[PDB]
Amino acid sequence: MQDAITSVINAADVQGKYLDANSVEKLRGYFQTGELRVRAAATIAANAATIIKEAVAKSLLYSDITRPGGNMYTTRRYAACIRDLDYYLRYATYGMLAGDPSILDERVLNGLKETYNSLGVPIGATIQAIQAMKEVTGSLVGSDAGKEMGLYFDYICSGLS
Amino acid sequence: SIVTKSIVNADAEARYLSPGELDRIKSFVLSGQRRLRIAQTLTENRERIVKQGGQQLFQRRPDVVSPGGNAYGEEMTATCLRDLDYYLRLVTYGIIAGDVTPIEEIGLVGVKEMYSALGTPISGVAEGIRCMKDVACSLLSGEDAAEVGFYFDYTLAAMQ
Amino acid sequence: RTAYPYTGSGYGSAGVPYGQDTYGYKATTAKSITETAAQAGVFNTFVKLLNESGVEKLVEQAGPYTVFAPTDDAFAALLEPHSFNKLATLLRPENNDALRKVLMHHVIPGAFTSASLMDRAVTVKSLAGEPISIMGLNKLVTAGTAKVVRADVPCANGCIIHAVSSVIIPPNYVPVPQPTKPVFPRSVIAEIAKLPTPRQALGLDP
Amino acid sequence: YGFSFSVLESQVKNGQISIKEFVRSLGKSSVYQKQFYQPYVNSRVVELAFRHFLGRNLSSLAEFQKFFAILSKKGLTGLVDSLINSREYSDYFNEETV
Amino acid sequence: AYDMDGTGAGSLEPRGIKSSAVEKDSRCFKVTFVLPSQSRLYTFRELQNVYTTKMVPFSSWYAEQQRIQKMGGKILKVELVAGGQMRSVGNQ
Amino acid sequence: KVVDRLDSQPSAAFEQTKQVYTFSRYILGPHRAVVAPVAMDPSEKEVVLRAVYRQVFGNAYIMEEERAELRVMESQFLLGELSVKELVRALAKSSTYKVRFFEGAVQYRFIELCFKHLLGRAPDNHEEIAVHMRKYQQEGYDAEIDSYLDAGEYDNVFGDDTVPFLRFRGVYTPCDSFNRQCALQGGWANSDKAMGGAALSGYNGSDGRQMSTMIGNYISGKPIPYEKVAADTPLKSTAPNWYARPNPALAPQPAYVSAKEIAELRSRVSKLEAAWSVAVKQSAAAKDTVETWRAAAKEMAAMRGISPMGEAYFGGIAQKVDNGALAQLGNKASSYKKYLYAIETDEVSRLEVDLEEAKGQLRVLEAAMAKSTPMTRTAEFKTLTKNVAAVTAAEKADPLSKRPRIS
Amino acid sequence: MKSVITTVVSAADAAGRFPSNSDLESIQGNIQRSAARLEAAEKLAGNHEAVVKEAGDACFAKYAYLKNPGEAGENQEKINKCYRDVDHYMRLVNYCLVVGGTGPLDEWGIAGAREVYRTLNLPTSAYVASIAYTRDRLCVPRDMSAQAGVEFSAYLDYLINALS
Amino acid sequence: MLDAFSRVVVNSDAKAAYVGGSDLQALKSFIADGNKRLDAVNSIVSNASCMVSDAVSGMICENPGLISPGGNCYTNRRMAACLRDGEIILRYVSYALLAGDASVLEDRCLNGLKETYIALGVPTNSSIRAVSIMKAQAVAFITNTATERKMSFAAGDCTSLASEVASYFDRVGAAIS
Ligand SMILES: *[C@H](C)[C@H]1/C(=C/C2=NC(=C\c3[nH]c(C[C@H]4NC(=O)C(C=C)=C4C)c(C)c3CCC(=O)O)/C(CCC(=O)O)=C2C)NC(=O)[C@@H]1C
Ligand SMILES: *[C@H](C)[C@H]1/C(=C/C2=NC(=C\c3[nH]c(C[C@H]4NC(=O)C(C=C)=C4C)c(C)c3CCC(=O)O)/C(CCC(=O)O)=C2C)NC(=O)[C@@H]1C
Ligand SMILES: *[C@H](C)[C@H]1/C(=C/C2=NC(=C\c3[nH]c(C[C@H]4NC(=O)C(C=C)=C4C)c(C)c3CCC(=O)O)/C(CCC(=O)O)=C2C)NC(=O)[C@@H]1C
Ligand SMILES: *[C@H](C)[C@H]1/C(=C/C2=NC(=C\c3[nH]c(C[C@H]4NC(=O)C(C=C)=C4C)c(C)c3CCC(=O)O)/C(CCC(=O)O)=C2C)NC(=O)[C@@H]1C
Ligand SMILES: C=CC1=C(C)[C@@H](Cc2[nH]c(/C=C3N=C(/C=C4\NC(=O)[C@H](C)[C@H]4CC)C(C)=C\3CCC(=O)O)c(CCC(=O)O)c2C)NC1=O
Ligand SMILES: C=CC1=C(C)[C@@H](Cc2[nH]c(/C=C3N=C(/C=C4\NC(=O)[C@H](C)[C@H]4CC)C(C)=C\3CCC(=O)O)c(CCC(=O)O)c2C)NC1=O
Ligand SMILES: C=CC1=C(C)[C@@H](Cc2[nH]c(/C=C3N=C(/C=C4\NC(=O)[C@H](C)[C@H]4CC)C(C)=C\3CCC(=O)O)c(CCC(=O)O)c2C)NC1=O
Ligand SMILES: CCC1=C(C)/C(=C/C2=NC(=C\c3[nH]c(/C=C4\NC(=O)[C@H](C)[C@H]4CC)c(C)c3CCC(=O)O)/C(CCC(=O)O)=C2C)NC1=O
Ligand SMILES: CCC1=C(C)/C(=C/C2=NC(=C\c3[nH]c(/C=C4\NC(=O)[C@H](C)[C@H]4CC)c(C)c3CCC(=O)O)/C(CCC(=O)O)=C2C)NC1=O
Ligand SMILES: CCC1=C(C)/C(=C/C2=NC(=C\c3[nH]c(/C=C4\NC(=O)[C@H](C)[C@H]4CC)c(C)c3CCC(=O)O)/C(CCC(=O)O)=C2C)NC1=O
Ligand SMILES: CCC1=C(C)/C(=C/C2=NC(=C\c3[nH]c(/C=C4\NC(=O)[C@H](C)[C@H]4CC)c(C)c3CCC(=O)O)/C(CCC(=O)O)=C2C)NC1=O
Repeated sequence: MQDAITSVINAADVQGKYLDANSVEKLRGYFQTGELRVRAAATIAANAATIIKEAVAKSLLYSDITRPGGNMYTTRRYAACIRDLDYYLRYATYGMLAGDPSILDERVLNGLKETYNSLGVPIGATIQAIQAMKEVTGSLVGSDAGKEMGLYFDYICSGLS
Repeated sequence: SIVTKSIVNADAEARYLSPGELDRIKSFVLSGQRRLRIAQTLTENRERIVKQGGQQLFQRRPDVVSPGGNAYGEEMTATCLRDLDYYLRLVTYGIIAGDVTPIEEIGLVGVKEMYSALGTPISGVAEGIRCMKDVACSLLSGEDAAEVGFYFDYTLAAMQ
Repeated sequence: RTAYPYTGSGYGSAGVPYGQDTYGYKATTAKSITETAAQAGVFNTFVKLLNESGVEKLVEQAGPYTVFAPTDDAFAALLEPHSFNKLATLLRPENNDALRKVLMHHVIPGAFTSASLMDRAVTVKSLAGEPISIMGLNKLVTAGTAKVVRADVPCANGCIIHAVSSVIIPPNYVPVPQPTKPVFPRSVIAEIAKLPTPRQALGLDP
Repeated sequence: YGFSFSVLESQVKNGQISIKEFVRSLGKSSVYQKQFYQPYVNSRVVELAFRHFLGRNLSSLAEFQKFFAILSKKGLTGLVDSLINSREYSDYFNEETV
Repeated sequence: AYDMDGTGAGSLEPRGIKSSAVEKDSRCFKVTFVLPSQSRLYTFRELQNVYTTKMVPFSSWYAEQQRIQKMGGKILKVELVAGGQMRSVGNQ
Repeated sequence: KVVDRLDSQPSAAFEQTKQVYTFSRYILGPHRAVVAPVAMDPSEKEVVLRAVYRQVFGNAYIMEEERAELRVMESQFLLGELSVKELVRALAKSSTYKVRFFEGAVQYRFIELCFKHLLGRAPDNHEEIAVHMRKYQQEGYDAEIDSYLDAGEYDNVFGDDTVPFLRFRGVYTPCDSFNRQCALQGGWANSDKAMGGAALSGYNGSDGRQMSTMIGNYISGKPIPYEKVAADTPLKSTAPNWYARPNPALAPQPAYVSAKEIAELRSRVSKLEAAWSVAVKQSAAAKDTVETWRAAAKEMAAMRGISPMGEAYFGGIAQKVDNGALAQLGNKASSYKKYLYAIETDEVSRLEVDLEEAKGQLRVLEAAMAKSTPMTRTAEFKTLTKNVAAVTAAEKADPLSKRPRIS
Repeated sequence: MKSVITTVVSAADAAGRFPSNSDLESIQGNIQRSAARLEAAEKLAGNHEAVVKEAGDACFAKYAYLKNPGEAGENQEKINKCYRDVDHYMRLVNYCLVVGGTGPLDEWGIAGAREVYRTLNLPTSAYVASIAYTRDRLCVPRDMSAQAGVEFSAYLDYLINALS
Repeated sequence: MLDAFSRVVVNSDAKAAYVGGSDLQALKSFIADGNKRLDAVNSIVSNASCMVSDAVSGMICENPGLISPGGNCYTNRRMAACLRDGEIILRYVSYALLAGDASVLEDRCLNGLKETYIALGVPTNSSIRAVSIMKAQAVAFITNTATERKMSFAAGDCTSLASEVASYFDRVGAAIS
């Protein structure tokens, strides 16, 4: 659980040296985007339910995962999805603010693909839901902010694959 | 034994052994010469301690050997004395270990489940061990009879 | 930046997650003894002899064992003119009795990896009951007359499997005799005549 | 008081045992029973167990007698293992959440 | 003390999990399992990881293994990491 | 000048052993000189005779029942009128040296056997053999050995007093002259009836051909491969029995090598080799965090020195002094002993142990992939999804041949 | 003669080294065993005539074919040269019990003897039948002491091993 | 070579007698002072390389002609070889004192030595003196009367072993005379 400042301090500390010009050079780069990330995390908090409603209706709302037998069939199973998609849109918001994807694999990625295989959750439909959820998130926060929030979505999709 | 559970006691408490624990491991090993003599007496007296043990057991509990009793006939009576040979053996372990830890996890833990599941009256086997105790303590002096009898009555307590 | 980095998170971290993969306590992936050997495709007579002889229940157990399972070329190498004397009699279907000890001499209580045998000579008895000397010198390990082929195979219960080149026979193992004829003395007067009388023992007679 | 369970902070910080394991071993510790077991009655020990290993009070009368008889027969090591091994622990806290 | 005092059916403490663990047992397993909660959709509590691998003692593995299946869990692998086998004395 | 003079110059006046033989592998094992005394007990004449039969016959079974032509050449030596040089010349002219190492031997196998038997070394270069080839073919074998032991080599390094031995001479004039040495004198077990294969080609172990290996190494400049110089090897016999942290003794070759085990091991020894070259540039200055303040904490601490024992009384207590060379710098017993514990605790040495440990595991795993077509494989690993493809269609490396049909 | 002292200052001469602490420590064992191996040196010397008589006719007891004509032990001048030869071998055992090595045996009884007994057609199995009679006549508390008998019956089957 | 035990056996082999109790009282006195003989060889080889430099440089300050130009200890090659043959001889006396018999000294070291030094141009009478300095140091170290190093000993007598090593040093002196 490290942000961009924590990761910069760790690497500069792990060699026992002070924060030289290169370490502060990245820190200044993070502070420049500090204004963009909060407004990105602002609108995502507002439209959390709307984004997840848009992703599932655009990716896996009508294809066979929903029909009996597929999976989301039962209401407990459908309700687990939007609960499950809420974490991806939420933890991706944390990575967008912290500027470092360490929180994702610390709290989301580890034991995740090993868990879906246990339950039998389709990893293929899961990533496309997150990809569609990444597509709507670029709608709200804009282009570059969508590039930032989108940079952690595919990090989840990559490791979850 | 006293050595293994004085360790696992101080093991759980994240500490070493106190003088109270190490002056007794010390006191127990100097006691070890006298313990082997006591267990050596019961070792080759099992012929009398068991056979006279089942002597008083049948005179005090003729139901268990009478027709309908659990130890009825030539067969069950042989096994009727076999268990007494077991428990007499475990008392020799407890005397040398200086504790009922050998008797605890052998012949005591879950003993009521076995004898209830075998149809044997558990109170009857408790009477058998008491009859062995009077024979055992009659074979030793007063200083020893406070030990050899001491392990039997623990087995009597846990067996009811 | 140091090469042997480490695990953890937060400050004082090297950029590598805990446990190198974010798992502190990793679930194992090995199988047990007899089907780690079943997957190897070389211990075929070994796993089959275990299943028939009933020894395979023993090396099912969770105790840390160090099996010295011989590859079937070792079993195929049992056609010595010498070793066929002391081992062919086990092929008979009633002599499962000795087959369990001879197989039980290959199980060693403890997890002795080859790296743990750096120029060390330590003995131990098997689960058969008789001592065996494991010797590791000059990067070549030995278990009796083993001359181990493959170094180690990690198994389920912290157990190790070494591939040996031959079959270790226990030290005080005598081969079972072949099934014979119960012979009886034809006469009775050829045996009273075979016993020395008391008058013979004192030299009173020839 | 400068107390220390270095072995338990070991086996939980590495993930060798759960928080539930670390909590159960804390309950069967001797610094616990000197604190919340020795000065009290088996009656009062049962209620003080629920505040600690369940985060709530006893609910009914039969929930007392089930858990008093367990403590009545197995003491502290039998009671805390019967709370940590219940379903109500697992529904709220399984292996990771204090 | 131990869990086999004589309790069975028709006894005063309620019929429950009875483990064959000795006095202060020192055997413990290394288990691995997933256990979906099956109760979050009417309680709406926060979510916790259900795939765990941990060392449970021999004194309470049976209760835990009996309970992991109570709530539909699946046990992927268990081992006896610490302790002996067929050991009369010494499990303490 | 660490070594003043080699072994080929004689030992001058002031040493009992030559300077190269002190710190080589001469002193460890049984390849020493057993030089004859002036007058000696017939037991001590048997000691110098048994070393001659070990050396000039090369652990051959001399079959003491016969000793047919031997006992005339023995009795010239037991009188004393035959030198040890003249005994070892006369043994190399007999029939039982000819029927072992000449009647079945190639003239490469014979010259390389006379270098091991008569001299100590191996043949160094090519034209060193080409002298002894042309000297045999024009003068014969009896005038070969007479022209072989009476050059400038034997009379300096053994004289006429000592028997020959394997000359671990330290300075080797090609570097392969140590490699062909240990490949010829093959350990304490192997004899030259075995090494040349004269028994297995023999008709009932008799009158077989003494064929030779290493003929490709004397023609072209090509080193001996390392398995013949490390496994069946006299360095195992004169082994120091150290704790050598890269262990030089090669592991026995494993059955069932897999390509999946090698292809991660080659990536691991490229990982350590690229990380060693980074960490060795930062050594000894920037890895020492206490080094930067040594210029100041060495002049801050040069105040109120105490000449006898006793002062720094500090308000009236004892608190004395140590005044040695060590504790005037404040160091302890844990301050010079920190050099002995620099295998685990170091960083540059942490890489170079596992570099040579895993390259030594690589060089016996890769060399065990000289067996291809009928070899039964196995899968000791859990058959994971990691797999390199078989994409070997077109040219990927293509070593630069700029003269493709240049004519 | 190969002894304790002569084998430890020959190897020290072979290295070009002073007598070190390993060389002195080997000769400390020469002082410890000499209380036993000289008690068998004076017990054998005092009774060498009855031992060589009782072992001489044990040679001809097992091998009674030697008194046939054409053989080695045919007439009385050759049997008298036989009992001298067992007396030489019992003299060298008393010689090599005093020295402490096999020095008197390896120089005066062993070396070249495998060529002499082939040349004069002497049966070496009849020598080792007479020595092994003395090895099994040895009563360990009666003939000598216990460790003197171990020192005496270690040197006789050195002579049995090198002959056959 | 022989020792103190294999001397009396080959003396008894010339008369073909068994080694009985008339001869065994002289050998059981050899193992009686076996501890003093090991305490005497240890006192010499512990001070061995400083005994020869005491003696070779003690020869130079008594006769300064050896380090004159064209002498025989003038060159560093000749001075270092003179220390070499000083400690060869002191090694070979300490074999003979260890064996208690001179039959390792007279045939491995002394045999052919006088004929060697005439062939090398080594002056003989100065090498008598370098041996005779070591004869004073061998009887001083064995009797523990060295004036600047006393070694630890259990107290008693060594005038036999000091005389025994002094008989071995003028065997070297009589050989190269
Ligand atoms: C066949 C090429 C031979 C031949 C074979 C026969 N053997 C018969 C009986 C027999 N063979 C053995 C030895 C074998 N059985 C073993 O268990 C083991 C190893 C321990 C070996 C090597 C035994 C012990 C017996 C039984 C002895 C007896 O009862 O006499 C046999 C007769 C029985 C049958 O045919 O089933 C035959 C024909 N005999 C031949 O003439 C050819 C050359
Ligand atoms: C030193 C900077 C190395 C190192 C060297 C060691 N070399 C050892 C033996 C040895 N070295 C050579 C090389 C050299 N000698 C030659 O004669 C020639 C060419 C004609 C060359 C270039 C040779 C051939 C040998 C073997 C000779 C012998 O040992 O007798 C050595 C001793 C190992 C041992 O005694 O077992 C060492 C330690 N070691 C180092 O760590 C640095 C890198
Ligand atoms: C009698 C039990 C033997 C036996 C003895 C014969 N030995 C004959 C000759 C002989 N033996 C030796 C070896 C012996 N002499 C020594 O001086 C020493 C030790 C220093 C030993 C061990 C020698 C050297 C000789 C030849 C000269 C000699 O006669 O002494 C011998 C005469 C054979 C002949 O003249 O053809 C006999 C009969 N032979 C037997 O029957 C049993 C085995
Ligand atoms: C020093 C106290 C002498 C002296 C000695 C010199 N000796 C020179 C060469 C040399 N020395 C010996 C003696 C030594 N070597 C042995 O092997 C043994 C006995 C086992 C002994 C006593 C020998 C044999 C040789 C010749 C062989 C060699 O080179 O070592 C020598 C060098 C002469 C030169 O370089 O021209 C010297 C100076 N000379 C003295 O003045 C005092 C008396
Ligand atoms: C060099 C070594 C050495 C010896 C072996 C004896 C040698 C020796 N002891 C006996 C003689 C004897 N030796 C024994 C002793 C025994 N008889 C047995 O059957 C038992 C095995 C054993 C009892 C322990 C007895 C009882 C006699 C007298 C009768 C006999 O010859 O057997 C004889 C036969 C002539 C005689 O009676 O003296 C000889 C040569 N002395 C020695 O100096
Ligand atoms: C011109 C120079 C010159 C010398 C250097 C001395 C050399 C010298 N020293 C000793 C005599 C001796 N020399 C030594 C040798 C040594 N003492 C030790 O303790 C060390 C081990 C070793 C020196 C490193 C010993 C032990 C004695 C016997 C007396 C003694 O020192 O206690 C003797 C013979 C007896 C005597 O003369 O008193 C001589 C000639 N004399 C000289 O004229
Ligand atoms: C391996 C190496 C090795 C040794 C070095 C010797 C060590 C040694 N020296 C003596 C023992 C002795 N050493 C001496 C000798 C002397 N005392 C003097 O005062 C004189 C100066 C000097 C005479 C040369 C004497 C007199 C004794 C005691 C008498 C005796 O033991 O016989 C003893 C017997 C006493 C004891 O138990 O310590 C031993 C073991 N032995 C060994 O095994
Ligand atoms: C914070 C990191 C984190 C994640 C991501 C997580 C996931 C997780 N998803 C679960 C179930 C589930 N997840 C799904 C999801 C899906 N079905 C589909 O078809 C889609 C592809 C997908 C929605 C995108 C379903 C249907 C279940 C219920 C499975 C069942 O009842 O068997 C469960 C079982 C228990 C429960 O839901 O109460 C866990 C623990 N836990 C975590 O700690
Ligand atoms: C070391 C601890 C230990 C004990 C005690 C033990 C008991 C034990 N008692 C048994 C049987 C038995 N035990 C009895 C005993 C009795 N009948 C009476 O009347 C008396 C009251 C009483 C004996 C004093 C009888 C009759 C049987 C046979 C029951 C049957 O055949 O159904 C059996 C089944 C047969 C056997 O395997 O022996 C066991 C295992 N095992 C143990 O390991
Ligand atoms: C009772 C048996 C037992 C042992 C031995 C044990 C070890 C153990 N050592 C640990 C860490 C550690 N251990 C070390 C040790 C070392 N660093 C070095 O350079 C040295 C070579 C070595 C000291 C000798 C370090 C530095 C950590 C912290 C690692 C980290 O923060 O990533 C951890 C992680 C959790 C924690 O410490 O709280 C455990 C569980 N647990 C046990 O139950
Ligand atoms: C509901 C499904 C289910 C089963 C079946 C189950 C079995 C189970 N059997 C156990 C032990 C045991 N089981 C046995 C059984 C036997 N010994 C024999 O010789 C016979 C072949 C066999 C009786 C048929 C024994 C002796 C132990 C104790 C082992 C020990 O103390 O090491 C244990 C260890 C803990 C304990 O008993 O408290 C468990 C968890 N758990 C479950 O949840």
